[PDB]
Amino acid sequence: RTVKEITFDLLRKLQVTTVVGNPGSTEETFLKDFPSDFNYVLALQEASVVAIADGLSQSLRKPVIVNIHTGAGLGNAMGCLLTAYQNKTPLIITAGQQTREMLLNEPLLTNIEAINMPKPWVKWSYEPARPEDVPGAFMRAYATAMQQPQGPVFLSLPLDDWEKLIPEVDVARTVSTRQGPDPDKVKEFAQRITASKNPLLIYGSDIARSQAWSDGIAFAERLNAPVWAAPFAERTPFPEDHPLFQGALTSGIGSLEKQIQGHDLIVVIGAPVFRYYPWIAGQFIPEGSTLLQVSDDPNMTSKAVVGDSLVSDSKLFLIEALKLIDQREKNNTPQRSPMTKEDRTAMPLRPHAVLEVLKENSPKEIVLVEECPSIVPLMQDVFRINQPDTFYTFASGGLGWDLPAAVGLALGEEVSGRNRPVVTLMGDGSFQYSVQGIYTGVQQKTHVIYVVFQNEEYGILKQFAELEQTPNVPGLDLPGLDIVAQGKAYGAKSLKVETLDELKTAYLEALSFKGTSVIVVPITKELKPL
Amino acid sequence: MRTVKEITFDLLRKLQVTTVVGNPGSTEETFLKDFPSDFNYVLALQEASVVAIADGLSQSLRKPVIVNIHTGAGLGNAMGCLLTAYQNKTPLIITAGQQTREMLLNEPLLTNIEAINMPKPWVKWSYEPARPEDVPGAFMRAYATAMQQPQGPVFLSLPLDDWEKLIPEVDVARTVSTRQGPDPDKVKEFAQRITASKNPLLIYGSDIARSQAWSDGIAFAERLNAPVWAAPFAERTPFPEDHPLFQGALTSGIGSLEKQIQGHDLIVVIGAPVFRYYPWIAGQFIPEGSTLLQVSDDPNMTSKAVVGDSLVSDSKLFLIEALKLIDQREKNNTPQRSPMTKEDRTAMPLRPHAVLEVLKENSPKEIVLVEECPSIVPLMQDVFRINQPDTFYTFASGGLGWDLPAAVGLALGEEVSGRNRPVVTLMGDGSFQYSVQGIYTGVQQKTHVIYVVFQNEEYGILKQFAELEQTPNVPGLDLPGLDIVAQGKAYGAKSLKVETLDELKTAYLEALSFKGTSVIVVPITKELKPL
Amino acid sequence: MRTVKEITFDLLRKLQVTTVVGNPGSTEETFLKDFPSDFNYVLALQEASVVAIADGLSQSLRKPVIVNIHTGAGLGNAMGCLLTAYQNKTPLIITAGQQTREMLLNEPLLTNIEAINMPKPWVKWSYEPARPEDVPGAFMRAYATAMQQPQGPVFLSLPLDDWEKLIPEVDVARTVSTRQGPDPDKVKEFAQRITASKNPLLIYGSDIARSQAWSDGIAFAERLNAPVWAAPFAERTPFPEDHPLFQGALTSGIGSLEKQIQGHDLIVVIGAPVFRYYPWIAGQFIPEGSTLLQVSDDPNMTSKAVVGDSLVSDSKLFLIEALKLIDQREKNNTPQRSPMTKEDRTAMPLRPHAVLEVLKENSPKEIVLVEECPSIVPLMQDVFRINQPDTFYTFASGGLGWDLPAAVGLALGEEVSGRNRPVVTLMGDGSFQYSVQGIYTGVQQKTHVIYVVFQNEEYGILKQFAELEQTPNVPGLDLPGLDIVAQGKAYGAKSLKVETLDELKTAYLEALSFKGTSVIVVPITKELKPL
Ligand SMILES: Cc1ncc(C[n+]2csc(CCOP(=O)(O)OP(=O)(O)O)c2C)c(N)n1
Ligand SMILES: Cc1ncc(C[n+]2csc(CCOP(=O)(O)OP(=O)(O)O)c2C)c(N)n1
Ligand SMILES: Cc1ncc(C[n+]2csc(CCOP(=O)(O)OP(=O)(O)O)c2C)c(N)n1
Ligand SMILES: [Mg+2]
Ligand SMILES: [Mg+2]
Ligand SMILES: [Mg+2]
Repeated sequence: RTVKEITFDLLRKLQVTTVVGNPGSTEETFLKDFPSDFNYVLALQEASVVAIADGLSQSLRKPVIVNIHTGAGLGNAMGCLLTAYQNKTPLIITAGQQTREMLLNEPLLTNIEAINMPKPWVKWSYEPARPEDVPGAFMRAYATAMQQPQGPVFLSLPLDDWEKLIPEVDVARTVSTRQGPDPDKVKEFAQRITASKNPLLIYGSDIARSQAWSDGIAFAERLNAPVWAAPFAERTPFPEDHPLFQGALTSGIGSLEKQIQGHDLIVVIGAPVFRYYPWIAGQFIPEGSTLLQVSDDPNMTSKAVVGDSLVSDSKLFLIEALKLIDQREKNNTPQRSPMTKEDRTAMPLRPHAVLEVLKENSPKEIVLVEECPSIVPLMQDVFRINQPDTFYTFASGGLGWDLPAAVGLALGEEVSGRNRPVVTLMGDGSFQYSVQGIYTGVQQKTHVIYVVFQNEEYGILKQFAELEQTPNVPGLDLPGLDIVAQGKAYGAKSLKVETLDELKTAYLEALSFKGTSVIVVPITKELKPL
Repeated sequence: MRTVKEITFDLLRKLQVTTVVGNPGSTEETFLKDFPSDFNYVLALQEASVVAIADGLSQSLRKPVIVNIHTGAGLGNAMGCLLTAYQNKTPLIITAGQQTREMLLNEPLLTNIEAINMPKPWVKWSYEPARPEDVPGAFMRAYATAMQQPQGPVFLSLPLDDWEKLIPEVDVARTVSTRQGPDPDKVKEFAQRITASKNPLLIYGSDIARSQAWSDGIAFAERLNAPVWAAPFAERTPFPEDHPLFQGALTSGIGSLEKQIQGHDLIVVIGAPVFRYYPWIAGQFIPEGSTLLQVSDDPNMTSKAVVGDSLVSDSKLFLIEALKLIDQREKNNTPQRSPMTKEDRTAMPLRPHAVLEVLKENSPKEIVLVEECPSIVPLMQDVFRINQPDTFYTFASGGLGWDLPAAVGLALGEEVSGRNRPVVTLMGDGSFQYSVQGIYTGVQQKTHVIYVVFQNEEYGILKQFAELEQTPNVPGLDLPGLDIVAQGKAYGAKSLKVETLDELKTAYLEALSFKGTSVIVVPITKELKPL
Repeated sequence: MRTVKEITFDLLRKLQVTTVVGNPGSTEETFLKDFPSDFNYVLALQEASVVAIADGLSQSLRKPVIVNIHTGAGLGNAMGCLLTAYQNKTPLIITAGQQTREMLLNEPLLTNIEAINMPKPWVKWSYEPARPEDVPGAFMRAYATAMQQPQGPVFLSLPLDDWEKLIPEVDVARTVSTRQGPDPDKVKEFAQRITASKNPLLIYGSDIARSQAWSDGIAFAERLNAPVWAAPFAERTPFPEDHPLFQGALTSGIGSLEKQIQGHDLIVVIGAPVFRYYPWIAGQFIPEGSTLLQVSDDPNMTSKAVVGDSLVSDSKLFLIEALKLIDQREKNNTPQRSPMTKEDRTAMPLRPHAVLEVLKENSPKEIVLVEECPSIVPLMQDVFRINQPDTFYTFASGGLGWDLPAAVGLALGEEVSGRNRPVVTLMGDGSFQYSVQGIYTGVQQKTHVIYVVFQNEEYGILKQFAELEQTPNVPGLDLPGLDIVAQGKAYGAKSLKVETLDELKTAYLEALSFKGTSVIVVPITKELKPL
């Protein structure tokens, strides 16, 4: 049979039957007579292609294939590829390559030294040494991506390989997708925890990926210790209305340290130590304290700022550790403050008020995605996430990921059949990076609701300039954008609301409309402290 | 505040990494200034030997050893042995001096240009610290990266001017795990497959040696009463070779290995690649109708296996968990391997099997055995049936020039542990040349290492390959005119050539009684057995 | 159709690249099968020597030489000498066998994993052909890439199964330029600066040697009547060293070089980096008030210069064009360098300047001189004043282990050209060890090479550095217990130790009369002059 026929059969066996792509000449032999039992999802630009695939893969917990056009396409996708790598998403990135007949002399659209282009943001990058190896290379790509710590891989595929007649090969294999902790280390860590007087827990997003939500609750309740979310936790690791939950840690060395004072043992599960952002002088952890870290990614433990670490799937660790820790009595761990109420009469509208209007009109069953940097602490006050697989944002800080990722997550809602609407809180600046993603939402009829907070500026960059005392930075203002027209351009239901009652009406309408909507909300240019 | 150097050496003390194997240069002198008396510096004359000595020592001690070499020039000379350290999974911390930051931008003589890219793809991590302040922390990250499973070498490029800088005293010391266990769901799945199988066959690889799973591998095999084979090119003995269940070492062609494992429905590979093939011999990966399970501690190995269902795990952790889920089987007439054959000792020129027999029958119970004499491997496997852990060592990579210096490192390890076994090293005459300078370190350190050189005046195994693969008239396969006795003398070793098996016995016993480095040259037949 | 092998060898004939220096392995046997009689295969015992021999030969012939080594293991052993070939700008075609495409995907033993990345950053191009059909074309692209200015090595990874494939007969042979000239606008600008200067000073580097610009450099200097200095660490003589205008070799510190060139308003550097510094010596790049012009054939060199206005050009092409635009100047009392000093020959232990004088006064008019004895360089520069092109050679990189085997390659070149000059090689005892195996190739090929080993039982220049840079108590600087005579004997060379200057004279004259490889060991004082 042909390389193509055999390869698609392998993909059926692996149950990887979705291809998100933006086509080109070098991909046509792969896509020829695309089979009806596979799904091809078009996006208009490659950053959106990857991010859509990422959102879908996160939802389904299995690989999705990306198919993009040689070097030019891979290049457009590199920002979102970095983000997929940091999200630990097992994407199989494929790009067509010029025909082996001409490759040596590098004609137009040759992906020159292809394997080196996506470095350092893939687990493996490869261009098969012959057509006969293509199916085997897909199996190796799957195997590589799916073993812990999961992540994206890249295959460069010469266009002439697909039509080659080869004898059937049986390359299908299976692999493990988790590894457990060294039992000596679990005992060591448990001894430390048992001996501590006032432990504090910091949970990160490995807990979300590994489906350890309930195990994380059991562990925290066993200790009756305060729980914080690690700084810049991309996915909710702990129920945010639980009495033990304190909030999300700030992201400066000194600021985080101040937040965790008063505890002798700092126990970090499923997170880097630590995902800092601004520079704030200080000590990593309080004087007199010590720290333990669990991550499923040897890279994270290898570069931690402090502590004793072990490498483990978060769920397997939490299960093992639970067996060794005895129940502790209530210890008046504080309860976080109730949500505040913003002035809804202020004009221009204040973002906390906007968030409150969305929240009070939301069904329990939504997916919430966020890429609106300046309002994050306000969102954290208002949307207290209390279910798993509900909140998603990037692990990387790379703008242009969330808009298309929301479409991918919505596609996942249809595959699972759960069909929650995906409510996506977007900054006006962030909205621009991968604005083309809206088209895929409309064409695929995904239920996605974009709420755009229009302050006509890159707000968080002004918050930074304030904190770090860097005045007169250019390019921070965004006058003259018509975001409603942006929604209209790609066929979304799109409107601007000028009052909170209009917002409630537009939002309820969007919740009732099985399709993609854009709701633009003008807000104050004023900014809270970073 | 203290100097970068003082803080770094204090970290190394805390980490218990206090041996540096090196070949010095100008860019390393600021690192080596006032080298402290509680550390050991081991000089070797060329950088391939530097890395291999460190590799051998690190394998012996099961902790990192520091390599200190001279910028890009030194790193370059070391790259073959670094590839081998990577495939051995040895947690070496490779350091090379770099030109001073005062000049780096304009790349004066002996700048290691794009230093982080030079050792790729053969390190787990490569780095040049962004400031002197980061040097101690970079050593900690280097240690952490190297010591987490799957273990392996890392590289730091260190500008010479950093060492004398006064920097804030920051505590960078951390600890890490060095093992990861299996997914319990996968252990259950694998145990179910094993329990249901009619006639399972076990293939053990060297993860078992590194992870100290020797006894657990025996327990597992005895629980199943299944035949055990060593994986092809297993660098370190994974199973006692005189155990009734042990069948031998698998050959390294696809079709040849397949034929050896026929008659078994389930193939269970623990601690090995699937598979470390070498010659091209067409066939099927496993017998028609069979299926395969694989356990490796290295996700790279499982990701590229030719066949099977795999999981990633430390070998010891897997064997312990799996034992819990499998029931004892009755003896099932698993065959016993043939006794060692007896070569014709009357034949001249001397035959290597007889040479090996003479060494074996005169060896003490406790030796370390190292081998890099490719054409005699099957003969060695017949004669030296290794029945203790941490006894046999060779390269994982096939890169000649590793074993001669690695033997010195293993010997240094015997002195550190205090066990003090002699290291007997079986060397081909061609192989001996690649890193011949390593002998000097053996002599200078007074390591008890005995090199037995099998002199057939040829690259024998390449002629074996030329036959199997039908490539006549290949040049450069003959090695006339080498005086290997003189090579030993050149570096100060006890050195002599023996012409009879009685002379060999006398020389070998003498070398065993001499606490130092010896070379015994044995002329053998140029005739070669089949691959 | 014909086999990939037949077509490739036919291309190599057309390109006139018919020498292969190699160390064979299984993955190269299909390439070397039925090696043709009109090509020459030169065996060396270790891959650092393989590359350096090829480098020396390629420098002699001014065309590529093929290196054939064994997958990642062989390439690894060669990386230090490959770095050096790159900095020498030698157009070597480095080839390594790769595992068969039948198994490559699953990476069996001796796979060169990510082969194209291993030799980075030390090749102009690295490639593994996408199919057997592309192999001949890949050799053509390899040749083209290597031979275009700035010349340098390239790497091909060649799967063993490609060679026997029948492929369409396609004509892939092409030709390329090997030189590029200067922007005429920049020549005019530079000429104007030179003409306007009051007291210009010339610094010449080794591009002049490679580009055969010897006479053009003399014409240019005589036109200006300006003092000429050799750039620091000039690997090959750029100007006749007994010419009245020649001042000497510049020192290699920023502040020391600056002091040497004081008193001149315009510094004109032709065919050199600006500058190849080594020790850190603080100061200004050029004297206050002066300005600098630079010509190099390598855009990398001009891109990273510490100072000046530069242009990229072949040295010969620039010198020819510039000569046209500059007027003759009158003699301006440019000083004449001091005559060679005369060392005390009565002193014992023997002093290296006296040893050098004895070699010089007994040397024939036509020799090739190679040097890798770091501590004696200034003494050599005083004694051996090179006054002919293509006579003196050393490394551009400072990587020890290059010169010993490179001497063999230079000797092979003397036989190819037919000129047959003896190659006299001045070696330190430490330096001698790195690639000692190279001697074997000299002996086996019967090259006329005379190694004079300066034995001070130490890494002398590292002690000089420890003094200048105040790093006491550095370990590994002493080299007791080496029998270098035995090293020569080991590889079949004429070998002896001399204890007096009269014995040295006798041994040296004998080696000059013996068409083969000799080693002469000369014990010298351990005392060391200042850097
Ligand atoms: C691809 C990419 N480009 C630039 C940035 C830098 N960046 C971080 S926040 C930010 C401004 C976001 O502005 P907006 O989306 O309008 O949200 P706001 O802060 O105003 O609420 C920018 C440009 C980035 N993180 N990623
Ligand atoms: C660094 C390196 N260069 C070349 C090879 C290829 N090679 C494999 S076996 C071999 C010959 C070994 O000869 P010898 O040590 O004399 O052993 P014999 O086969 O004669 O017993 C060679 C050159 C290699 N494996 N590694
Ligand atoms: C491959 C390599 N390793 C180490 C060095 C560092 N190095 C420079 S000079 C030198 C000593 C040379 O000693 P020797 O050849 O005996 O000459 P001497 O200085 O005693 O005259 C060393 C080890 C180097 N330049 N290249
Ligand atoms: Mg904004
Ligand atoms: Mg041999
Ligand atoms: Mg010396």
